[PDB]
Order: sequence, then structure tokens, then C-alpha cells
Amino acid sequence: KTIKIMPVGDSCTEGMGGGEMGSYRTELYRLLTQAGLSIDFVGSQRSGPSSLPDKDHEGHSGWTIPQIASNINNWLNTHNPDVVFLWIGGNDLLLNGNLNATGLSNLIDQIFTVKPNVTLFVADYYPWPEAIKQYNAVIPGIVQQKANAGKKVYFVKLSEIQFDRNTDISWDGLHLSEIGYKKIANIWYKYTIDILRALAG
Amino acid sequence: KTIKIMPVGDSCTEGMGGGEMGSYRTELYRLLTQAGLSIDFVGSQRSGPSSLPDKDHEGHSGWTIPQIASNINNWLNTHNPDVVFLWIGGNDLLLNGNLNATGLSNLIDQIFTVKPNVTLFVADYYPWPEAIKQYNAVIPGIVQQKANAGKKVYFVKLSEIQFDRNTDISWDGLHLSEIGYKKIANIWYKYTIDILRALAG
Ligand SMILES: [Ca+2]
Ligand SMILES: [Ca+2]
Repeated sequence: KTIKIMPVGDSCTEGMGGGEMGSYRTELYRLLTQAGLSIDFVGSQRSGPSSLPDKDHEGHSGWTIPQIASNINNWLNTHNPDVVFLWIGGNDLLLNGNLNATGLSNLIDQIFTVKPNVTLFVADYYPWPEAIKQYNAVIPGIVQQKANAGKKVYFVKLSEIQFDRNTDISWDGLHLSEIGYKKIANIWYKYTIDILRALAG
Repeated sequence: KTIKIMPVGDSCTEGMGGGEMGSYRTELYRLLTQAGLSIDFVGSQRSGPSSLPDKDHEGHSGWTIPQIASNINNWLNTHNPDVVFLWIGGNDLLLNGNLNATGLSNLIDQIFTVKPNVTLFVADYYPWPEAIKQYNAVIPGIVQQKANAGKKVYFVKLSEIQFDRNTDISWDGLHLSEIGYKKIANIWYKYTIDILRALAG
């Protein structure tokens, strides 16, 4: 079965930094395809290097949780994904001075309200800037609460990256380099492959 | 008549910096629509803020003249634009150490070979980094040579921007801010509106 996956997020999903606006999608598409899966990335945005065959996504540079929440019902209905890769909330902290634990929790609930049968992955951030660790701390507990209730939501610990600022951060000093995005892609793979293979089988 | 316009370029067209990957397209779409024109931006990329109704383009962050040349025949045939807004070559200088006057000249010729009836606008750059001025210098003469021969190619002097590094450059120190992109949009408008109104009428 072809699996429709909607990458939803901020500039880390749209792909600012290195990698020609492919984010982790370039390498992850490779890994999932090599694993024998048929993947359709879905979303209305389109960006990436020439090498990425499927450049569709819902990554929006600059966006916060409530901005995603304001539009995601439409995106879900338009694209009807089987799986959502959600990576969001850094801008709530860094742009809005909000640790938005409640917003994230509510957004997860909202996604399942609109698409009850979807499988949802929720990521934390690589540890840069240092301040983001404060937000990373709250995410595993939020996800675990929903999972314990029977929701198909799973945590992707991107913060387990073997982080090296001299290789993994782009020329802009904030966003990931191509190498950093490859490391991130490998962590998505680690945390998603077994569930994806089950959905495909 | 609806005018199909294909924005072709590098990160300055894709929209790195400020403005949520809308580049000059956000403000220029407004200005052209306010002027009474029906504009369809065309291209396979899609990015921009929620406010931009038409987010299609062929801006590719990181790309050089030969990379554009390698693919533009396909883009032209796929999208069949009436007008091309070409803004390219900064990366040839800054990434490849090539002042690519010959590449630009050949790319202009190539565009008309594939689409003889197209109208082409060719831009120089805002003067940042300082080094880009060396490339800006060569562009007007290349365009004028082709125009004198009867080609529908026109120079857009983006370098006439009233440049203020404290307002016009984004947090990354290289790409334009939202304000900078608005200034650029106004210069595109200045140099294109009369020709566009004629094409529409
Ligand atoms: Ca797709
Ligand atoms: Ca369009």
C-alpha cells in the first residue's frame, strides 16, 4: 500500500538552512523507499532539491502552533494523509515567549478529531538554540498521556541527535545544515519504520 | 487577459530571509492585482505566506545559471508562461567564483529558442554583499545587446533600491527582510507594469 504522509511544521520542515529547502524529507524519502515502502509525501507546499522526487509538504517557515491549528483541518481534508509527521512549537517559544504545552496538546486532539484513523508522530527539536531544551522537556509527557488513552500518537526524539554545531548547523547559525538534516532523517526513520511497515502490510 | 508569469531564480526568488518564502512575489502580486491585472504566477515550486494567493514559482535556493539552464526548457514547456521574470547569477559568483556573463547571455538566448514569443525580464541584485556589484555591472549591457537585435528582453534595475542594511536585510545577514522584498517588488512593478498592461490589453 502507498502510504500518504503529511509533514507538518515550521522552518525545520520547510527546510531553511542547508539542503535546498528539502529539510529531512530528502534523506527520509530515500531511506523509506530503500526499505521497500511506497511513500507519497502530501501537502500543498512544494520545495526541495532536484534529487528529491516528492517535494510536497506542509512546512511553513515562521509558523506557530496556533497558526498551524487555524488551518490544519483544511489541509487534512484536502490531502487525507494516512500519517502526519508533526514538528512544531519552537516558534511559540522563540517568537512568542510561550512554552506552548497546552497548544501542542490541543493540536494533537484536534488532528484526531478531524481524522480519527490517522497515525500521528510528534517530534521534539535538536538542541539549538539552547533555549529550545525547555520546550523539548514537555513533549514526551504530552505524547505519553495521549498514547496511554489509546491514541495512535508516537514521540520522535529528534533531540537524541549526536549534535555537533560545527557540522550540523547551517551558515545562518540557527537552522540545520544538509548534514544536520540527514541526522534528523535517520532519527525519524528509527522511530517510524516499524509502524510504517505495519501500515503498509 | 490573464497573464502567466514564471518567476525564475535562486534563493532571492524562492524567498529566503524574511517574508515566509514569498520573496518579492507577495507584494508584487498585490501591486499588479491593484493595477487591474489578472496574474497567474506559474511554476512547480510553491511557497509563501498565507496572504499570497498564488504561491507558484521557479525559484531554487542555491542554484546557478547552468543549473537553471539544465532544466528551464522543461519548465517553459510545462507551464507555458507569457512572461518570465529571471533573476539569476549571484550564486555563480559567490559559490562558483565565476562572473557568468556568458552563461547569462546564453540562458537568455535559450529561453527565446524554446519560447520565441515570450517576454523576458532580467534583473540585477540589490547591492549586498558588496561583491555582487561586480556581476551587476555586466547585466545591463548583455540585455541591451539582445534588445537592440529585436528580442523582447528588458532590464529590471533592482540595484537602484534605496538600500539600508539596517532595514532591508534579514536575520541571516545575507537575504532580504520582508521590507527589503517589498522595496524589490516596487522596482519590479516600475519596470514591468507598462509592458504587462500592453500584453493584457
Ligand atoms: Ca507527493
Ligand atoms: Ca498560479
